[PDB]
Amino acid sequence: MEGRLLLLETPGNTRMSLAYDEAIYRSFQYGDKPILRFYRHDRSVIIGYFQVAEEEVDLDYMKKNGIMLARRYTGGGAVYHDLGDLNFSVVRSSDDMDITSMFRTMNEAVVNSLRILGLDARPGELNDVSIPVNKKTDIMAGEKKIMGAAGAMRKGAKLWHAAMLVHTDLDMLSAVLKVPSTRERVANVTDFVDVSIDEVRNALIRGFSETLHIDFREDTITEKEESLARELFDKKYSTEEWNMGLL
Ligand SMILES: Nc1ncnc2c1ncn2[C@@H]1O[C@H](COP(=O)(O)OP(=O)(O)OP(=O)(O)O)[C@@H](O)[C@H]1O
Ligand SMILES: [Mg+2]
Repeated sequence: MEGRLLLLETPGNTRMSLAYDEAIYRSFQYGDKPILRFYRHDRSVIIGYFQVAEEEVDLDYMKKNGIMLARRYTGGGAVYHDLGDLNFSVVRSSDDMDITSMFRTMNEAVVNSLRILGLDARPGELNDVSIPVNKKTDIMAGEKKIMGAAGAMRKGAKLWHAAMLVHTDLDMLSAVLKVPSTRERVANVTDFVDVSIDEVRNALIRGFSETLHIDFREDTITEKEESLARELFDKKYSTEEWNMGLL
């Protein structure tokens, strides 16, 4: 019932940030304390594990506006992040491989969280990874998408991470990601309520704590975890074969 709240970031370096995630996920052993990580990324585009960089983004537009190109451990679509986006991930013990339940429980915690801020949201309905919005892995505010999520599961452990749009540049996001309006399909938490990043963070902290019945206490990353992260970074996340999609 005791948990770890990690306010671990790496702005300026999206690739190292993703490395931390896989690091806390891979070092984790069945029975450890649940982990809740909050973090942000500066202007960058993150694609899923099975994606092909040159199939969702124009490497040129990103070379022009200084958008970092990073690829994550989990599948799913391509997203645009900037400091207006509040990313967070949960790592806990797992006794099965049921993906549907993880997303259902996590989305439940997020809904309870935004309620606290007076924002009534709901999870998407469709079971289609290809469609941009209204997926069961998304959280909707009315008809607009405000949060996207992906995850992975292995024997004894599961990972779930999300990206919520608090005050992100919805135009820019639309411009960088190819789909085929999108702009008209997403929205920021602040379109509904005037709240800061921390307020949304503190809201989610209570939400996940109350929903999951886990007392998350601010903690720091461990040497073991930090080492593995540097490891994952140096040998994968900081390489082109991985970020392009060849590794
Ligand atoms: N920072 C963001 N947070 C939430 N949704 C976003 C963000 N940036 C863009 N989007 C919208 O969310 C979509 C994310 O891709 P997709 O719908 O395939 O799954 P996802 O699970 O939300 O991806 P993530 O898990 O967001 O990489 C984009 O195509 C876009 O329409
Ligand atoms: Mg999603």
